[PDB]
Amino acid sequence: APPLTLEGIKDRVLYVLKLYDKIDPEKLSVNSHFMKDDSLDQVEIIMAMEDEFGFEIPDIDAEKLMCPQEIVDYIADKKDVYE
Amino acid sequence: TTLDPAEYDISSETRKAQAERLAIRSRLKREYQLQYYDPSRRGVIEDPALVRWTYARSANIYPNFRPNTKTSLLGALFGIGPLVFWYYVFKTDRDRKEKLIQEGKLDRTFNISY
Amino acid sequence: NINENNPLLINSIKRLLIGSLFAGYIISNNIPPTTIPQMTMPYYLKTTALIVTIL
Amino acid sequence: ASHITKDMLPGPYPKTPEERAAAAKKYNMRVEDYEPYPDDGTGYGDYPKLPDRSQQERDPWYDWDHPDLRLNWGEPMHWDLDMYIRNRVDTSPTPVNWNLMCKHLFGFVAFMLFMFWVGETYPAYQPVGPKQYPYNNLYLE
Amino acid sequence: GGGAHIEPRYRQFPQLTRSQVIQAEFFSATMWFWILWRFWHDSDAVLGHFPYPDPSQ
Amino acid sequence: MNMFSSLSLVTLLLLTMPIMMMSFNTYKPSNYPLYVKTAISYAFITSMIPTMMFIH
Amino acid sequence: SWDKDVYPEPPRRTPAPSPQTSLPNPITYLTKAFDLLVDRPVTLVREFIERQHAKNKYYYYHREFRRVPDITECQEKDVLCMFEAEMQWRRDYKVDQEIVNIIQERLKACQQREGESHRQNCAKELEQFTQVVKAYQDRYHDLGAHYSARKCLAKQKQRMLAERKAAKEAAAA
Amino acid sequence: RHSIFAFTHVLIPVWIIHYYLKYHVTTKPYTIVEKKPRIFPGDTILETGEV
Amino acid sequence: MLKYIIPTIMLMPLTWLSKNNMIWVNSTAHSLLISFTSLLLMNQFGDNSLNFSLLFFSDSLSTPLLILTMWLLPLMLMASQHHLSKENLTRKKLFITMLISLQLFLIMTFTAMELILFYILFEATLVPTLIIITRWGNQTERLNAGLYFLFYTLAGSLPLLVALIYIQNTVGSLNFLMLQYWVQPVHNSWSNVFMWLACMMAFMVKMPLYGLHLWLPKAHVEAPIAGSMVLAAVLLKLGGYGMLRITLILNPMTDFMAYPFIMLSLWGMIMTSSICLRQTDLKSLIAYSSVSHMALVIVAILIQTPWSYMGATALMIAHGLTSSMLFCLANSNYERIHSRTMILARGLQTLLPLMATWWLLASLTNLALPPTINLIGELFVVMSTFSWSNITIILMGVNMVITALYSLYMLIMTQRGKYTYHINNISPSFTRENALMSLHILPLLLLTLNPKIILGPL
Amino acid sequence: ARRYLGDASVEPDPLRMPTFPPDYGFPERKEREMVATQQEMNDAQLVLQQRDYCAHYLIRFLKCKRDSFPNFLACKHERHDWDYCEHLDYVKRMKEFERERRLLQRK
Repeated sequence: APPLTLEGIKDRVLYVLKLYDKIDPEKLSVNSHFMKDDSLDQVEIIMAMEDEFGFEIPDIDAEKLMCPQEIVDYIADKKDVYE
Repeated sequence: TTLDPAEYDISSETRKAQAERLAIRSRLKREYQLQYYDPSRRGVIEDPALVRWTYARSANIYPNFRPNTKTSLLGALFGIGPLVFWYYVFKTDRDRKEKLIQEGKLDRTFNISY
Repeated sequence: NINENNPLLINSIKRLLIGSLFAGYIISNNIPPTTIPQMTMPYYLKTTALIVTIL
Repeated sequence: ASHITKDMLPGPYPKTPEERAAAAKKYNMRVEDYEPYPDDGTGYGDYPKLPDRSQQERDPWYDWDHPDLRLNWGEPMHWDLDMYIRNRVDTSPTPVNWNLMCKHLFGFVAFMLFMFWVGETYPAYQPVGPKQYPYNNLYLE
Repeated sequence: GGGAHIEPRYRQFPQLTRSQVIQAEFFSATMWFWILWRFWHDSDAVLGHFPYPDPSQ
Repeated sequence: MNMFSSLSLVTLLLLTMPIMMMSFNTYKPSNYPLYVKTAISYAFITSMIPTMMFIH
Repeated sequence: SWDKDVYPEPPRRTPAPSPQTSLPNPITYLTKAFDLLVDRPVTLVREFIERQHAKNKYYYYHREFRRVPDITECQEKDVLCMFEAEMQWRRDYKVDQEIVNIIQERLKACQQREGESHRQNCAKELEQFTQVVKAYQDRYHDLGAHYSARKCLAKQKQRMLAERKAAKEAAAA
Repeated sequence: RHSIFAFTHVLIPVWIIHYYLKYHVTTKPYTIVEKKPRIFPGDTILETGEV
Repeated sequence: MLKYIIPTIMLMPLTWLSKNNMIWVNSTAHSLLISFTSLLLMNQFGDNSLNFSLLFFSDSLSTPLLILTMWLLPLMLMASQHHLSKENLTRKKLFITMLISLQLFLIMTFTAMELILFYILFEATLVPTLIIITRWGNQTERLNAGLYFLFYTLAGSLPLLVALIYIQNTVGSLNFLMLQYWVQPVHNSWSNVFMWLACMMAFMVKMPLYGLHLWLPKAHVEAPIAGSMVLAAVLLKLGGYGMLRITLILNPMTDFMAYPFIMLSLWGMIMTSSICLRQTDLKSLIAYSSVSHMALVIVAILIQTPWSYMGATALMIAHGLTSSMLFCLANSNYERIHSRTMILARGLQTLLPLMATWWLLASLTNLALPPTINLIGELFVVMSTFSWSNITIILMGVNMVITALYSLYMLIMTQRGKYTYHINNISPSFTRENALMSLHILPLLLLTLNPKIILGPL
Repeated sequence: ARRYLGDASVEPDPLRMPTFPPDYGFPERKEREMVATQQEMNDAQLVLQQRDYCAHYLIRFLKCKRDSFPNFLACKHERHDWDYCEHLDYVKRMKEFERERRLLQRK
């Protein structure tokens, strides 16, 4: 019964940048590309959304998730976000 | 039980040129989606994997067949086997019941039905 | 997004628990008897299944 | 009206490499572990060249299986191995074969001998001899 | 969508409506009013007992 | 004494009335979960009556 | 209606409720209100048809048959005399079915009357019903000639076995 | 009202089915088959008493 | 039948005599008017028997059986118009006349008064049904199945003329079943065994056995246009009732050799039910179901002694409406998907929600819901063969358990998702698809109100 | 106590009883304790497994249940008295195994 729009995920992807204590809250907001910040930096960076979102994170979600806004892009396709 | 099912094996570097077996099916998948996407189809796909399935299962087994082996004559141990056995049960039946019905009585006297 | 405010559900729960607690205590309170009770439950043999629930 | 290799034929050694895949592409170039050699054992009424059995089996189980639909629902093109037993069947779990349930049902097999015993409440056992004295022996006086 | 009777949260403990808790409180008492008839008046065995029934002589 | 089981047959009849009104024969403005709940609501006191005559 | 000798039962014998208490009981509020809400829409309309149904009368008559031959007529390969004997015998069997249904519910009259004792009383229906159905399957039930209906050609010949092998081959009765 | 929504529902089929029982006992030879008295003393419905 | 064959033969000079496309609405209109005349003069009383007029009719006194024979001709014309309208008008009208001609021999049959008029009418069929398989059928391998449709029924029925004329010259005359009062008994010999053998074996050709039944999933598999004569082939299989006429008399006492007909129809009963859970054809799916609980009735007859004639009277019409209704379900969902293979029908129940009720109640007549006309007779088959012995409930009860799966094995195939295909199959179940789907349960549960007429002598 | 001889009638369901059926009975004290009435045991609807001892007090204990119709308890001391009739009867029967360990052994 509660709906959802684009603004909820724009909070959370930017928030977990500061939640992870290895990444300071001085990086870029939506496009940091994660190479300027092999395992545990492509899985651990989304192991927190395994706790919060956690829709099992399929195998193709790793190679797309470099661009941190390209993380956000397909969730609205999955979560069926407004308009 | 059914099965282990051996979901893991070894690699690196067994059969380096074995890959692109998906190139067989992705060419068919390209032939699938090009057939699937069109502005006017209005009908089912031919799908010859199901054409070659039932017709080579329902028919074309008796042209395949020959009685050149006794494991094809092995159906004698399953068809006519218990069919004698039920009569071997039933011929021993209905007469032992009849002898107690002929000689002596065991029934209740209010057995109108039956 | 928790929510517990619907009097449709409140009508259902309140109707049951009033009848639920007085279930075995009104029906069996007025019944014509059918059989003979035990009326002997000796030492070390009487209510220890309640103690089984305690542990 | 499809007549060219409309079904299987009297195989499996009528130039089996020219079977798969001139048509009925169960194998790519007759070395894919699915060349039409697997006529189980023939002579019977089994499958001939038969784009059919002992190919990798025991489940289409509706997996994740995203590169096409391709699991069991959504028609991959030509990969038929066996059917009509698999819309309700699965792969292997974490435990293995061990038939402990017959040993688990053997827990009453010890107490099946206990079904021969009696269940009188009072008095206690004292199982040493005939001093228990179950039934009536003497008269009133 | 249509109504905002109970707010969405982000783990801040969103408060209750403070009227369900009255009916929550009431039926925690009348169930322990029923601790009256548990002992008063009801015992574990209102039967009497046997003196290890020996005296046959 | 005839109304001992006659009220039971009334209880065993009004269940068909939401089914008889499914044939769109001047049916109620729909409210069908509400209408069914009302249909159950009056049968209970009808069911309550012959329980008192049995225990006497 | 019917005849009471066909369906006997002992008289009703309903006791007094014996209230004995000054507490308010609900049975003095139920029978004092619900009786008039039934008698008005039922009995007056039952009276309204009662004058209206007596406007005209219609007759329907009993059917009594004619039974000149019984058994032994006639000779073997005949047709004419062996057709009326079939109309004799077969209508002498469908009567004998529902006679048992009278005695079957006669047992049912005792069982839902006492209930508590129900076995050591009523003194007839465990006996007399078993003095009918026991005297039924012999010579009146073509076991198992009931498929071809045994029409005068086997129902007499069980009774041939009931006189030739029975009562003489007891050696020597 | 609570005037005809229940009156069409419950109050109408009362008279029809009771007519189907009063016109039933006089026709069928087995009506209601109500059981025995279950009486421990002897009472005013009879003439004798019991201790 | 005083004048029942007489009005329906006048329906024949009306097809090619008529106009254009009016021929469908005219042919259905006259046809239902005979249905009242069937109901009116029949259903009379009733106590042994109603010899009707003369040497051509005994009025179907013990078993009515004739009402069901007359529903179907004003029931299949609305069904056959699905895929027939592609030919010349003179060729289409011939296809109408041959089905009407099929009823006229079967109108005189089932009553037939005699036995020498029986066999010529028992063989008066198989001429129009065979032509329907040849022209305007489906794809190839028709012609061998037309030959298997012959060469069995004709192979077994020819010793009946060896049997019956051997009775006609020996003891009296078989013109009258009611002049069969004098019947000599039949002892065990080496000549009389064959006398009973030819008397019985021809009737096993039509209602099948575990043997000799390979032809039956050919005519139903390779079948005409959309279940057109397939509905008539339902009555063609159940219409082997004549064992009730014959073996009620005329060597009744040979039961010493009854056993291999009891046993073969019993282990073959439980077997042919499970011989189709791995079948891949819809029209073959109902076909093997139509073997099993049609093979149920045979042990109800060779075992004599009623409480067995009661249910066996009703079990002929049991699947006779039901399997006819299932073929109406299978004749539909083929004008929209032009292959009859069941696996391709994934993703149903959403495009057609209206006929989804009709799938439910139809398959609810195999579980059969004991206040119906199906489990009212199967309880009497229980009531008979349990008095035979205590073992017979086992193999017969599992038949009630295998078809529990085997019916719901079809229902669950309708429920799937996303359907992968089907820019065709748009049509949301037009008027012809659902009005013809009616009038099957509509008399069936109607007969379950007072099921008194569905009862033999018995 | 009971069971002398000769059940004359053919009544099965042994309600046609010698006097009344005990649990086993008697055995020692008292060797004969009789029972109650039997003309009203069948007249008043009283089921089997109720023709044992303390019956006439139970026939009166069941009187006030109907004779007080809108009541939750007729006489709660009477249920403690029918149970005291029952429990003292049972302890009287509990003296069997103390006798059986004593009297049946060698002496």
